[PDB]
Amino acid sequence: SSANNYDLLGQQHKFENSKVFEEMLVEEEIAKDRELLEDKNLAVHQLYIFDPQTQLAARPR
Amino acid sequence: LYNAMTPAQRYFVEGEHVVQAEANRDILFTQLDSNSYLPVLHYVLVGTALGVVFLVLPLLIVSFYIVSIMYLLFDIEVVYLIPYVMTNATEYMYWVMQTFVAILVGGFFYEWRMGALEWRE
Repeated sequence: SSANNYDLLGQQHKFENSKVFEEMLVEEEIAKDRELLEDKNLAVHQLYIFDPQTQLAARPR
Repeated sequence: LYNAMTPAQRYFVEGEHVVQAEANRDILFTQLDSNSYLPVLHYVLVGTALGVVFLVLPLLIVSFYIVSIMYLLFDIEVVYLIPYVMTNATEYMYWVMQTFVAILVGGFFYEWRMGALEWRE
């Protein structure tokens, strides 16, 4: 079980480390505007529903 | 039937003939009673009585809330627009009305932009 658990752990850590810089910075902005969009009374939330993984307008509200 | 109680209201006309004529008068728009809503109330009672007669004869034998609020507010806005059309306006009354309508149109544009005017919700 320890061997297998650390195999899954290695897959996750490889996935995180292997991203390129431009993707890392884009993901930092994704996290940031996720935090800014936590308020659901914002005007833009009335406009659109945003995709969770990438906070892009997915469908109108 | 409203009846004048003082000599000044009776045009300083003396005698009891005038009081008798006023009390037993008919509601005539050319005569004392003009712009009177009392005939309208008489019409209301007549309609209610006719409805009652029909009623008793056989017995013997989120979006909706939103539209309600918007209707209330735009209705009040039109309420303010009513006195304007009732005057021969000058240029400045006109521009005040234009500012008023500009504010109303800004609210309407907010409604359109936020999708409230669309009734999908």
